[PDB]
Amino acid sequence: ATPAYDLQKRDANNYLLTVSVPGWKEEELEIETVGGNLNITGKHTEETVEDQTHWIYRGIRKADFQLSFSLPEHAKVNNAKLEQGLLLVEIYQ
Amino acid sequence: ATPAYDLQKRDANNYLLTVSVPGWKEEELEIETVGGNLNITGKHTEETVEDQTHWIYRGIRKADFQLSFSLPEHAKVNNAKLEQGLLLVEIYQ
Repeated sequence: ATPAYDLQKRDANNYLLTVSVPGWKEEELEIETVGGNLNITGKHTEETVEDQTHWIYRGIRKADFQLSFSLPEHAKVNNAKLEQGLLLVEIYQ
Repeated sequence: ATPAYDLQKRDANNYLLTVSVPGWKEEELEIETVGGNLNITGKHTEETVEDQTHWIYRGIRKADFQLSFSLPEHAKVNNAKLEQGLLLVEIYQ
């Protein structure tokens, strides 16, 4: 199960990547540009003991992921903002 | 497609409802207690013209929903906090 995402083109030299990451903290998320690819990695935290009695129902699943997007030469990631359970990454030519 | 949720029991007189609502704004969300049921309604905003050329890929779907939970008599909703794409509702006996 990989996060849903959207990819938009704001114009020909710009892209906006939106990744659905509800419940993810900034420290669990990493973005890096390596060998011309943009890698977005979610590594969900060191486990926690969970009393299964306290859990009545668990419909929300959170699993580590890695998304990879080839960047056109010579594209740069300008910012990555985490807001409202969404990771927004602007990619500029 | 209804939002995923979790339901936890913090102890016997307390519950925590967590609803996955990434990208939802506070103005699109409503919680109300009516006839002993807790109703959580998401009504996604007045449409916007969307240039389908700007959309390369749209994996993130956002659809209006309504979740309903019977409250034990005499339970109250203490707060509803929207944070990190999650709606957290504490329900107290």
